[PDB]
Amino acid sequence: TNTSIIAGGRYFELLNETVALKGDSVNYIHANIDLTQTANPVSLSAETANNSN
Amino acid sequence: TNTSIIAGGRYFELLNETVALKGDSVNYIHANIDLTQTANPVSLSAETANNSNGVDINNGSGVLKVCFDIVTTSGTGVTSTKPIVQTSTLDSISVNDMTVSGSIDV
Amino acid sequence: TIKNFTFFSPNSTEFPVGSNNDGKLYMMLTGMDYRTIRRKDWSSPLNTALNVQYTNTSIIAGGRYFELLNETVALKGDSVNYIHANIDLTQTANPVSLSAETANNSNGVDINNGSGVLKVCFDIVTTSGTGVTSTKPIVQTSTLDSISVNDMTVSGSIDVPVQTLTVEAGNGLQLQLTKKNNDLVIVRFFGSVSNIQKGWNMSGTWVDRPFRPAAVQSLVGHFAGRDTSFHIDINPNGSITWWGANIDKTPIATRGNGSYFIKSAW
Amino acid sequence: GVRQYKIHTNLDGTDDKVWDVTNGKVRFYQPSNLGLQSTNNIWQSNGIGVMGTRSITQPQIEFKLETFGESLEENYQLMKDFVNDILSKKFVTLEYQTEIFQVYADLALADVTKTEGYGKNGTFSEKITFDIITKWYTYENLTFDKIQNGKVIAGMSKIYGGTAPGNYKYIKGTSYTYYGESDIDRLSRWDIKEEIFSFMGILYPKLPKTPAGVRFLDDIGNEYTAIVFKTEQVQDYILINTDVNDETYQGWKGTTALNLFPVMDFERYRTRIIEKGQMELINLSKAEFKIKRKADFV
Amino acid sequence: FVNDILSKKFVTLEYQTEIFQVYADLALADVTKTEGYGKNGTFSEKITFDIITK
Amino acid sequence: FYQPSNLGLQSTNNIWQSNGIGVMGTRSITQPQIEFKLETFGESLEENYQLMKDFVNDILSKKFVTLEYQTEIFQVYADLALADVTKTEGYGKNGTFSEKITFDIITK
Amino acid sequence: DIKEEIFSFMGILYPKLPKTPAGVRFLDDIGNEYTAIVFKTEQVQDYILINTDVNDETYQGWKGTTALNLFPVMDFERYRTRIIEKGQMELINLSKAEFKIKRKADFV
Amino acid sequence: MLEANVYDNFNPNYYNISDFSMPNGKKEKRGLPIPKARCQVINYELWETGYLYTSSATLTVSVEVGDIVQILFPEVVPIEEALGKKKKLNLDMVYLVTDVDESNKATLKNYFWAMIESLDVPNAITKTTNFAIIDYLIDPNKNNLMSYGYFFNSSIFAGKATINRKAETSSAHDVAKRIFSKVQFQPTTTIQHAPSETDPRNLLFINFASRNWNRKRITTRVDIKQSVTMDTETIVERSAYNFAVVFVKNKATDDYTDPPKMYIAKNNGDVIDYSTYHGDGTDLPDVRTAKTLFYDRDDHGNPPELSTIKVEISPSTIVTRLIFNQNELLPLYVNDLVDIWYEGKLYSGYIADRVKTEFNDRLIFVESGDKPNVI
Amino acid sequence: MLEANVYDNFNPNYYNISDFSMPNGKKEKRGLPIPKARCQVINYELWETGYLYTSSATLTVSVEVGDIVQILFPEVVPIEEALGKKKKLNLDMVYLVTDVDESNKATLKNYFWAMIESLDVPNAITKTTNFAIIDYLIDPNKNNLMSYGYFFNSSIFAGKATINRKAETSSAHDVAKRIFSKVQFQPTTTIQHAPSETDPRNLLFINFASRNWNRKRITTRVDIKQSVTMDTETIVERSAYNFAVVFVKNKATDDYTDPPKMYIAKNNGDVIDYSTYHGDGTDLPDVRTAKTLFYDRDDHGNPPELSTIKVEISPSTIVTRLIFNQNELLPLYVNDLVDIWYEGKLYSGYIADRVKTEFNDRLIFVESGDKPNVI
Repeated sequence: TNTSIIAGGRYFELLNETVALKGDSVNYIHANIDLTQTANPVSLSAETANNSN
Repeated sequence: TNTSIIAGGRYFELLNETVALKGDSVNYIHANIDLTQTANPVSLSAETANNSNGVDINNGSGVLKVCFDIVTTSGTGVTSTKPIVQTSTLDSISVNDMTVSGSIDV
Repeated sequence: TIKNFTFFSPNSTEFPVGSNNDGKLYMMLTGMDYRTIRRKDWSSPLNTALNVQYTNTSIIAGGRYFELLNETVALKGDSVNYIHANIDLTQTANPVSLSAETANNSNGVDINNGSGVLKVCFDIVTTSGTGVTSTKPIVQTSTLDSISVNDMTVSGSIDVPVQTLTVEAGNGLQLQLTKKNNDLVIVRFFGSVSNIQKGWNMSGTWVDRPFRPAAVQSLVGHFAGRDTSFHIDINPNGSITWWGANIDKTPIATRGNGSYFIKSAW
Repeated sequence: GVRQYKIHTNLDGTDDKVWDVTNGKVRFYQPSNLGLQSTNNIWQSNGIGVMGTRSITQPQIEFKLETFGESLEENYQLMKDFVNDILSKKFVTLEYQTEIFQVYADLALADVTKTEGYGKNGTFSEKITFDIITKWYTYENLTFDKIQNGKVIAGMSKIYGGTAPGNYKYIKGTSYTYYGESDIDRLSRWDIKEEIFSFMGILYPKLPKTPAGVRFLDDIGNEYTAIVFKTEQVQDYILINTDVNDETYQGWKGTTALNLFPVMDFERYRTRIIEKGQMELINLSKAEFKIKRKADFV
Repeated sequence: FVNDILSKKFVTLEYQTEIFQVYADLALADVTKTEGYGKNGTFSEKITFDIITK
Repeated sequence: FYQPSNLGLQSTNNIWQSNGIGVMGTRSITQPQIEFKLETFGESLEENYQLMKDFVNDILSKKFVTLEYQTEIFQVYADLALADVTKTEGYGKNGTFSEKITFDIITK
Repeated sequence: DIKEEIFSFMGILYPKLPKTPAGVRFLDDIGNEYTAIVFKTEQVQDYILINTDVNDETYQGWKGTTALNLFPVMDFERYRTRIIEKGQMELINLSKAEFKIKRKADFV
Repeated sequence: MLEANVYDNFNPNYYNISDFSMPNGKKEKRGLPIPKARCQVINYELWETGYLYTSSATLTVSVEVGDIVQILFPEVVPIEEALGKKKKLNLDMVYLVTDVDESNKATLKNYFWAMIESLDVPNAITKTTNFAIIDYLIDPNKNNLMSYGYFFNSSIFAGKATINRKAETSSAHDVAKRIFSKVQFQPTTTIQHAPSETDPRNLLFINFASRNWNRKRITTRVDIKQSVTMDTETIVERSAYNFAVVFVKNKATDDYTDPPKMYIAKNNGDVIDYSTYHGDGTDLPDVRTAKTLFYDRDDHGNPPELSTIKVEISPSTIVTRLIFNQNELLPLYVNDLVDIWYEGKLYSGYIADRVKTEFNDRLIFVESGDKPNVI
Repeated sequence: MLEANVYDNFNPNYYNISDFSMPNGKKEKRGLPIPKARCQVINYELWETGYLYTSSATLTVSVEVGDIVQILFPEVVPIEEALGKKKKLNLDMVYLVTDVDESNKATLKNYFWAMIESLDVPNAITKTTNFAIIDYLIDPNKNNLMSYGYFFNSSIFAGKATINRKAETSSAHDVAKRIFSKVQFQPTTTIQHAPSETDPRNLLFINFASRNWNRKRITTRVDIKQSVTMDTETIVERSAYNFAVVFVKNKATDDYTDPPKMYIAKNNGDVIDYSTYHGDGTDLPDVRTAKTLFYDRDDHGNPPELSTIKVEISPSTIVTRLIFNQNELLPLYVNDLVDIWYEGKLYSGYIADRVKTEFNDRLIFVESGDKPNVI
């Protein structure tokens, strides 16, 4: 609903941002930063493991 | 409704299989195995006596008849049911614990 | 309808054998229910820290055969770990998995006729904070109907049926009969006897039919605090005959254990 | 050993606040009646009873509400927080636990008293009354999977084929495999043996351009009701909830929800009353249910 | 006890004395369940039956 | 004022049962009337009569009156309208009054 | 010979002749027929089962191992009442009938 | 508790088809089926004809609006349906279900009154005999409910029919009420299997029958012990008139622009122009019950015949109705012509209806008078 | 609690004067004023159209008989008032105060029904289209209450009008009821400011509107959880007929002296002379609902056209009404054409009314049928 995150020193806000989940699973919610995607550098994902890189 | 039977080492399932009974009688329910009837080798019958024949269907010809249930009727329906005992013929047994509900004949 | 399995399928389409059909067949051959297993360690499991490695163990659970070949189970420290085999038929590629749990959570789920995950405990592994301290297997139960056997060796115990009866035999005499296997009877004498003569039938209740012997049984008793004894005959007809000396108005406490067989050679 | 009561503000929700009303600072004592009433609309025709429809009535539950704060401030705070926590939700859930059961009742506050006749430290001794919504339930989680058997292959499958009396063989790596299972379909079905209040489920459709849902069959295998949909677009999954007070039929495509009710086969949805028999899937690969099991008396 | 009554359309009360052995087909009208226990948590409740065939 | 009859409330969700299963409707709150024990502490008959007369007519002179309810955790108000007041003769020391006053809730 | 009150009855009726109606008739104390439970089957049934209980009634014929619902073939004009009065019950084209009467006692 | 046969609506759209092959091969209308259910009836108030009130009962099987409910009684009624032929007819009460509440309490309308719902009768249908009206009224080609014939002695309906109020179009409900009051019979609905062995059908008939083919008035006595209810018809309900105010349409104005002429019924039945009365008043009814009549002139400008006016009025007073418990000393049945002595007074009229409850069996007697002419 | 705008009577004697100078100088009828008061409404039962019942409310300001009460709801309703133009219309319910008791409890009659009080309609007005009746009915030069126009799709009222019962003069109340049942729309009263910036007036309109300009039947399902009330129309109330008994005035007698001819509506909508039916009965309605019709012959002695008779009857049965709580899974609004699945049965008809209480919001569905012809 209103979550602020700092990842790699980059500040961004999640404002009514919905993440679809896998059923009967432990979902690891990730913030993904791709600076080449200039218009939308941040995206969220729900993954099967902690894939922090 | 769902009964599994092993007769002459042959496994089969009775799934909603109805047996018509004789009224005011003790009905001996038999599993009959005729290997020549390739499409339907097994059939059930309700008989006036235990007509189990001990026919060796795995070594020779013949129809194996083996009684597995005893169903007693009135003129209108079933009054009681008694199963045929399942015999385990063993030689030497090594066991840790045993519970007997009936009796041990020594 | 009749579904046949152990039979000739002339067109190789008639009687295919399903895994659940063989499961039920195997359960029936061995006399197992969904609350037990068949288990064999062909080689010893190996304990390393808080882990048990099943090197080569075969298990039959719900009539389903599988092998644990260098399969390690992580354990909880300072705990009694209950090792379970879990069967989920919907996981087609990997239907079996192992777990270490805080309690015996065997659920008896009928996987061969219905839906659900069968959980069956097969091992109990106790740990310290650093490793395995002891291992105890779960009992493999054989549920049988009528057995014909030549010889048997029992390492534990045989539990046979027990029936009890209290008889107020008359003249103050009380018999407490315990019958085991419907054959061996131990009679315990109680009460105090008075007003009886040798050869006389006692004035009270006759022995109930299920405790009557095939042949007359003479049971020796003793008089408490004395150096004197008596005997009574339990007759096949149920009656009890006094065979001690004549007893007057003063009752003397009667005690003692006597055994007899109900059945003769037949 | 002794019985335990708890008030949940949102049973099974991540935001659930639990008040231990057996051991906490706010306690419930002496439920008025955990029993029930029944009517069969019997008419006597000179003593001869003529039975009508049978109906159960669940009475309201009134409890003695006592506070155990160590000061006036704490006791005022406990009353205010407990009551407003109840008042802030559409309903609240009472957990009733003994050595033989752990059951729930969805309740709605009917009345609460507030007075001044204080014991030591300003403790409260009041009366709380609840209207019944769902009395005595448990949740049961069930998964249904549409699994298909393999094919029967002469030379691979366990079958006694070929020349009479038939055979199979053990051939390294190809040997014998089991074709499938008899009634593999049972793994996609709900075997209904008990009473329920309602159910909730996540349905995963299989084929596109084809209606999807679930059907219910009675003990003699005849369909008596079904919740089936025909959407214009493929949905990732469909969420259903037959709860009369939170009834939902919605399709999900990504993170977007759509009301699928206008697109249901109304003629097939004869009733919500689930009978003994079985539930089958309609064009679903999988379904995940959360069933609200029912017990009128416990 | 309660669920055994509740599982049938009706239940039958047998009333036996030295002079008669009679029956009554009954339907549960109400049953109470409270917490006011005696020794070992024994129940003392009220059960009412509607008459069908008395 | 002593012993408020009830500072609680009632609620309805218009629930009707379909064989024990509750079907919820609209939720509504009802605020009950507040009845208090009204006591005077005048040192004479004259003072007590004056107290009763002044208090009651001060309430009666307004469209409504406001009850302030203060504790260590809140300071709240209720707009009330007099529903009834008793006046009797059953005096304690110095002709003190012990009566009943009821208020209807406007804004609680 | 009906001298007492009855809640209901169960009967096994043995028909004689094929086409003619078969069942039972009830006569009052003045010898008049007021009601009758009668069936006109195409084939002679080995026996007919009747249960008159208001809450669980049944009218079933048996020929061999075949059960037949007799409701369609029952005389809906003659079955005037299930309230059996004092008088007598006669058989209609039956060789025999076996009844299990649920006797009525208002007080015991 | 009563037994009842429940049926699907007796829809004429369905049954009024002559495609049923009779045993002789000839084609007849489809007969009715067997009941769809047999249930019991409790907490009831059932009226035989529906003369005054609708009926109600709780049924043991769920019924719906449109169903037909035939309620059976383990009793008979004496009926003579032809000059020689006397029978003991089973008492049944046939209704249409008009409403069913949540508790399975049904509102029941007597078949005959339900059958003729929404049918209108122009005044022109009243031009000849009462039978012409009856035959117009009972017809499966027009009615909402099926029927297979009507039974009665021809004589009852052989007389001149009375006109509609204000010489206007009236409802079949109002004209039937009018005629039945005049002839002193109320209809009953019957379900029977065709008596001939040639006809296997289950049929429904409308009947105007009593214990005697040519009715014989019964003189009896009703006692205070019989829980007697005594009332008089409201002016809206007024079913008997002893005096008429007659308007005749003037040909020139084509309107009722001429003064009315008044006619009186004397105690003996004679009807005369009231302006010619020369008696002392002891031979005329003890109250006046006037009605206004409107007629047109024939093609010759003739006003109505005295014989046409005569049938509108009769020697009768304010109609008293007595509702009382059936008495075993002399049982009465619907359509009995009676002379009742109640509390020292004589009342002449007929039995219009009968009501059955779990605890009562009551008759409705209507003091219709018309003793000198009624048959 | 609801908000309400209270007004002095919308007296046509006052407002039906074209002396108001519009912004362009041209003269138009006087517009309505601003409310005389804004009050609140408590303890109410308010019906949108007044299809079956009158409304009541306690108002916070004293009102009097003749006042106009516009009750506002903080909700909208979807309406399409022209082929392309869709809007979300504020839900208001406009009434006339007919009674006020001592406690300020008002009895409220829906504006439209109050407007047409005491107006009569001779049968001659039914000679052409339904629109001819509507235009006669809604007129500030005749009505008791003011109005500034009526809105609807022409197609709804473009068909042949049905005749009055007994071919007589009927009240505007009865003819409007008849027409609305036939077209399956009930009127709504609206108060709005003239949409054009050229017109500053506050106006009142009568509307025959729904969510779609050319209605599309909605198929839905009503559940037992929705506190369903199920009833059938009483014979007095009967609004649908599937069969007709037709009388044609004979020229020589100038009276209905010839036998009637009967017409039936088949399930598919076809209407034929009933004497020509040659089917098995499975294609006809499962109950018969007959009505009597009366016509005159034209100047050539021609009886009515089948197309004139055809409009009186339709494929329909006994009209069931379902009153149920609004459902958020598929909300319904007044004038929706619907197919409702309730307890395993299909009911075809429309939403005739809607009721608002402090705790409920309910729809009245009328099983009008006529599925093959209704638009």
